Amino acid sequence: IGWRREGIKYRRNELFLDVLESVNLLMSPQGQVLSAHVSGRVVMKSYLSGMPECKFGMNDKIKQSIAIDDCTFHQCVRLSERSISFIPPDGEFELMRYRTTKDIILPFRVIPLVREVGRTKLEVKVVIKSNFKPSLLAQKIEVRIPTPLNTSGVQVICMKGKAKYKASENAIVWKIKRMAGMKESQISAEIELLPTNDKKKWARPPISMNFEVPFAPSGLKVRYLKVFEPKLNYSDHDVIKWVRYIGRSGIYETRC
Amino acid sequence: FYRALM
Repeated sequence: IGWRREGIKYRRNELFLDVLESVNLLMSPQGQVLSAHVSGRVVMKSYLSGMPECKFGMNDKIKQSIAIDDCTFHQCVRLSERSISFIPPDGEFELMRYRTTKDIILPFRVIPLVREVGRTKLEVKVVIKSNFKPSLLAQKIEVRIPTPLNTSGVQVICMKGKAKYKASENAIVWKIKRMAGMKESQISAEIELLPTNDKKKWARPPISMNFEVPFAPSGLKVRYLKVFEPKLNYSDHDVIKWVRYIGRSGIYETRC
Repeated sequence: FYRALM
């Protein structure tokens, strides 16, 4: 085993699992999913005695069951339900990398609305709805709404979070520290427009979001991390085990 | 946050 030494010992045998995923979405103004996928990886950080043979089980076999379009593993994994078998390297390492496209849970729905008022103003209203347990909080949310290049100024009203028109980025950036599942918030903005060449219209870029939620958008769930060390005198039940899920947006755009 | 895995 060239990725793990032979006399490792710890009085506190413990492991931490990280299911990190980036969820990507391209949605129409309608609300139809034009494209969507999750890319994720499971990082394991373990302080286990000896040369443990572990078993990683998740809700594969495709209650809760998800489909994996594809995935690669760390060399320590023994290819051939059919779960993962390995003698992990010590410390932190990437156990596997995977991709999903089906039954993804979109944590946010963005519903935009624009009204043209003459040739002088644009009235914009954007509502965001969190789609996930109420007991879970999202954080680091950011909703970026593009403004036309002939913008002379912007007025915004938002009860939750803080929004700032950024003229150099040609966008109103709305930030929200935390937001629980099954909620709804909105921002209204009035975009003040300068005169422009009447022929060339505005090709509205998509509104885009950023956020971080504590669960895997793919649906993945860790069921168990079994540790067997036949030589040393600690077993599976002696091991303290934790898991955390950090799902973050990648490209999460909504055409408006 | 981390949660216990039984």
